[PDB]
Amino acid sequence: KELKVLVLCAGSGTSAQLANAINEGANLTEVRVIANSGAYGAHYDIMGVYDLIILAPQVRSYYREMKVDAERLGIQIVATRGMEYIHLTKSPSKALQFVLEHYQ
Repeated sequence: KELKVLVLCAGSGTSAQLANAINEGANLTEVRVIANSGAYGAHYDIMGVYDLIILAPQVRSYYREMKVDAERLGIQIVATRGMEYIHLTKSPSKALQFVLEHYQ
């Protein structure tokens, strides 16, 4: 199966920056990964479709509660901080590596 990644932000659209980087890295490297983006709060019914959910910096405060929500489905959850996240958005290769290192 293709690895399914959801990047969530607080609605600024910053999540799309990381989804795009992941997808470009996946495409160029020819690895089976797709990333989508969305707003935190639109995810409660769709989260089970995904294997890995990445919180953008501005939704880091929801990490603990999202981990509890993830526990019934065994979804991997990762939170990011600002400098880390922005560096990933600028590097498809690093963005892809980040995804895979968080889904071993």
